[PDB]
Amino acid sequence: EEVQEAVERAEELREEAEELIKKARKTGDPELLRKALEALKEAVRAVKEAIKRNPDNEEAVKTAVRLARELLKVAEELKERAEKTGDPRLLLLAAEAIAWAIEAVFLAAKASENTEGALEAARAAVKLAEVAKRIAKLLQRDAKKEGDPELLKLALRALELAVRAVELAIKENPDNEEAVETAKRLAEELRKVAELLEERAKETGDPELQELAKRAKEVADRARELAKK
Amino acid sequence: QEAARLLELAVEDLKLVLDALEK
Repeated sequence: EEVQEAVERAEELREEAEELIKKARKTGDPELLRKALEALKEAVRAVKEAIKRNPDNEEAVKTAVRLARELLKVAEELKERAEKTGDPRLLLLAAEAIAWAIEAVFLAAKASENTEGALEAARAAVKLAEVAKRIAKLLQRDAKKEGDPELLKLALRALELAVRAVELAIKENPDNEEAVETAKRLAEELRKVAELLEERAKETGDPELQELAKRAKEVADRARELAKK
Repeated sequence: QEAARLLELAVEDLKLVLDALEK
């Protein structure tokens, strides 16, 4: 019953995000792709709430697979529009659409007891982690070259989802050194962004720059816990 | 469940797109 309502509510948001992509393809607003992304993310939270308390529900497993395909459609167009504009911001949104696609495929593969694809989803999360790190390395250059405080926040957000990516692969297999090394690589990159945030904060004050400079070091602690363990 | 091979291409597609931003 409750699982049925969560699956239905998840399908309501997927078809709604499906029409936003078709509208976004017609020379659409990147916000239309973000609105489709936000709708799909909440839909993934619905099937997660549905797979929990009732796994192996083929309707919930099928719905989780349909979300992963629709999440890649947002990621597909976000990569294309990021290659035209050259904006690393769209590369961040594209990496988020893949991240939730990794979760959606990891939920269904683990629920259907498909160790074949469940371990494959964990390996792709490690590959996505090194992408979000390079995306963060790119947002650090444009935040220094073009001088934008927003780009340093997005650089941290790129590393925060990169830590969540290796957190998914470590939970499945803690003895994966490529995910362990990447966690060590993300930890040191988080301290670089934290030094960038604190320096610019000392020059301009501002509570946000100080708060995110503290959050960057605290995310580096979680990634350091993932690395040493 | 073939999305497992489809997603690893998406993370690899973003690799080449990210690396293509140099030009």
